[PDB]
Amino acid sequence: LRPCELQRERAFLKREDYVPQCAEDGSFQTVQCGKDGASCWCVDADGREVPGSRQPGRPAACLSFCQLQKQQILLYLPQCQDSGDYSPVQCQCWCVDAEGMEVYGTRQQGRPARCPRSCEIRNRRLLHGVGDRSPPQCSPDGAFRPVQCKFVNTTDMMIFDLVHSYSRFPDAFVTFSSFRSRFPEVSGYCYCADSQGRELAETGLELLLDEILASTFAETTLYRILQRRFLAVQLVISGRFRCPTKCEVERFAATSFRHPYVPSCHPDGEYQAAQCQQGGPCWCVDSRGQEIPGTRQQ
Amino acid sequence: AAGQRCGYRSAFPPEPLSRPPQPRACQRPQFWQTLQTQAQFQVFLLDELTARGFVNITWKLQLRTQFGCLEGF
Amino acid sequence: VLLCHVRDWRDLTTGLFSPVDLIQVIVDGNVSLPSQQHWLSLQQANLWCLSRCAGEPSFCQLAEVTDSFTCTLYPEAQVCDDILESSPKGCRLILPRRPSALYRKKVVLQDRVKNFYNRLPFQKLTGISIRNKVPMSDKSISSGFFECERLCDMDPCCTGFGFLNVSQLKGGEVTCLTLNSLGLQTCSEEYGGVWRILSPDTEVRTYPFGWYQKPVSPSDAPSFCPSVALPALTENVALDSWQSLALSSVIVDPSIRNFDVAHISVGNFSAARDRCLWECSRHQDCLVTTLQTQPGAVRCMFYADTQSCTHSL
Amino acid sequence: NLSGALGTRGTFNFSHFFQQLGLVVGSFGFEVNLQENQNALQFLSSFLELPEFLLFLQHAISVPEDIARDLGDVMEMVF
Ligand SMILES: *[C@@H]1O[C@H](CO)[C@@H](O[C@@H]2O[C@H](CO)[C@@H](O[C@H]3O[C@H](CO)[C@@H](O)[C@H](O)[C@@H]3O)[C@H](O)[C@H]2NC(C)=O)[C@H](O)[C@H]1NC(C)=O
Ligand SMILES: *[C@@H]1O[C@H](CO)[C@@H](O[C@@H]2O[C@H](CO)[C@@H](O)[C@H](O)[C@H]2NC(C)=O)[C@H](O)[C@H]1NC(C)=O
Ligand SMILES: *[C@@H]1O[C@H](CO)[C@@H](O)[C@H](O)[C@H]1NC(C)=O
Ligand SMILES: *[C@@H]1O[C@H](CO)[C@@H](O)[C@H](O)[C@H]1NC(C)=O
Ligand SMILES: *[C@@H]1O[C@H](CO)[C@@H](O)[C@H](O)[C@H]1NC(C)=O
Repeated sequence: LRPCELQRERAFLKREDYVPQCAEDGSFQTVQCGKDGASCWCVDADGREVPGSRQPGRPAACLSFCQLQKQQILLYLPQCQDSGDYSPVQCQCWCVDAEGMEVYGTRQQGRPARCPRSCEIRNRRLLHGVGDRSPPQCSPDGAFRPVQCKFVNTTDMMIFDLVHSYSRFPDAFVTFSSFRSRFPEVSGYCYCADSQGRELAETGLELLLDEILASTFAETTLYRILQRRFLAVQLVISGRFRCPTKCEVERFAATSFRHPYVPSCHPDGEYQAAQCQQGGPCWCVDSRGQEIPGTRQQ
Repeated sequence: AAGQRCGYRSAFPPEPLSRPPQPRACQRPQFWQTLQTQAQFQVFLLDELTARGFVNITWKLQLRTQFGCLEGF
Repeated sequence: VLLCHVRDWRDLTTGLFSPVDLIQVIVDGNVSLPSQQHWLSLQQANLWCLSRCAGEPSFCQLAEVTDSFTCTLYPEAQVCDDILESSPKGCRLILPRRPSALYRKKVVLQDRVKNFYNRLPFQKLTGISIRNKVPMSDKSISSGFFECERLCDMDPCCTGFGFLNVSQLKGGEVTCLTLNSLGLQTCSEEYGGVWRILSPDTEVRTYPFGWYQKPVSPSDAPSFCPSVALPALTENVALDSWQSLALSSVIVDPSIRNFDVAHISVGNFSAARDRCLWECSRHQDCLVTTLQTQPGAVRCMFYADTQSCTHSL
Repeated sequence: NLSGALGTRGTFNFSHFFQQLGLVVGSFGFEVNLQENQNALQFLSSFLELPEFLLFLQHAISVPEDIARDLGDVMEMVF
């Protein structure tokens, strides 16, 4: 999973009277809180509490993970973006993922013009031969497509090698007819993938292919049809012709994993203007979920 | 002896003349592009400061409240 | 002994190397190739020269020892004709003078790729300068791709590679041909879907395949790589024959679709401009060409008739 | 009609989803008003086989990308 969700589920199962809530992306929320919103202390990516914060309520916008690591190092220095997260290219002037750990093969003398997003990195790391040989579908901007569709070999229930099969026969992916006549025992499978490309929980939908040039299989009409069908079924499942946005994932997490902050959103899916903490203060929030520097209280 | 004069503007500071006064000096009088305001380890200061939406501290804004310009211009 | 020649590039192990017979060498006195002379028994000398090679593996790849004694350390002098095919039969060693016991460095692969190759969005490449055409039909596609990436990393002059089919009409065979110059690269996918200006034999569209270029990496291609330039234009284009337009007489309208893009790099800006102007002059359909200098390459865009007159009294 | 035609045993528990239905909680704590979802689905279907819809695309494509990154934003600024 991630360094947090393990701790979170351990706390929830063991019932130990504090659950370290962490946002989607499975990284510790900068400002954790106690079992009843008593004392929200802020932490770092490691998972420890920063000594200089135990105040009851909510800390006044505790320092971000990038800058926490930076000031820890002070006693290379990261360049934290104005938002508090790492700049996409640290500076040897390599560039980094959205976690702090440098992207593998990106050590250069000068700043790269544009170095990969997360989905491009995952695809390339797949070609190196680590992970199931099915390329995650990447949005044009480079981030993960919300709906990821990976085929499955029906016999043995083993994932269907897609890099190799599409490399060898992408004539075979012209239409579903050809695919059936080439791989009759393969049944598609589409799920909703979060910002990190991690298959969300209990949202996979094992489609069928029996009854229905491009490249990458993310531009083939096969994938477009196979995700249009998934969104159509998702409309019935959840009324929204789309997968749950980052907000709604955070919501469901908080509701399930009881901890005092539960974000709020409305059917459009974006973060509601003002998020409120039961037994605590309210505050405006931007589209990306980060609390506005100060709004505690056209 | 002579002293050069510039619709354009002299990039170099004025001075009278011997010396080789620079020919390719006078050029476009650009427009203001930065405003900044001053208020009374530095990395710790800036880290704890910007975390609140933000000793000598300056908030220069590339486009009290004195105008300047981007470094190298 | 007495190493450090005046003119030499600057700035167990006997079995580690793969000796190659001398017949594979094309002698050429009028050739340019950096090296490191020396003036060294015989077998002890051979081991010494090979140890000296392994000492500085940055560019020593064609260590050769003679007995007429000397031993030099050439870089990979395997210039290949710019023909897409699954065989180094077109690749021929060119050396200043036939040595006696020329060896070469066994290509050592790795598990970690040094850099992140980003595939070019260009199907066609003209003026490429192939370095080492390799067959890859033996390996699997992903394993072959990994071998190809590693091959280009191990080559300090490789400025990008190509993992692609060759002779697809006959059936096609996968090859990892590494480039030290991408040349004029054209025939993109997103650009000029309508209004194309420019290959069944090869096929670079399927996912693994493409024309990967290693990151721009402004190291300046360390100064022992073979100097490479686009083939000189046989025709001379007179810039006076083309109206240069001021940037104020043009609109920046996006969503304009009757155009097509090309990149260059490789030669001084004037050379790239002449190349793109000639490329547009070949087609009577191109009408305006605009060049902008991107960091690594220069981007020339060809638009057809696109003018928006505004009328008034 | 899909429940047997296309949708198949995967990981969503159609069993549980139906056991509160005819044969509420939803995928991610999503209250589901089944009737409204079905009505919206038929709305979208009749909407997609609509002669004017094509024209909308022919116009939605035209509008500059700067004011509307994607056709959804084109639509929102048309609303
Ligand atoms: C680039 O050429 C590639 C050469 O490796 C080619 O891969 C080969 O493709 C053929 C089919 O096109 C495979 O043959 C298979 O399909 C036929 C269809 O009738 C069957 O009869 C055969 O038994 C077999 O299953 C080859 O096997 C495959 N290469 C290898 C080594 O197996 C790619 O198709 C080419 N890429 C493009 C874009 O054309
Ligand atoms: C429900 O689904 C079935 C199966 O998809 C439909 O039967 C198909 O109908 C189409 C025409 O709409 C035919 O082209 C297919 O050959 C049929 N398939 C089979 C297996 O019979 C059926 O029409 C749908 N409607 C109802 C009321 O069942
Ligand atoms: C799926 O599994 C079977 C195992 O019987 C295997 O033989 C087959 O190759 C797999 N599918 C394809 C298309 O190869
Ligand atoms: C660029 O190089 C070519 C080489 O012959 C030369 O003809 C041309 O005049 C050069 N232009 C400039 C600006 O150096
Ligand atoms: C959900 O599906 C499983 C098999 O995947 C099935 O055994 C189970 O009964 C279903 N849940 C319920 C509540 O029926």
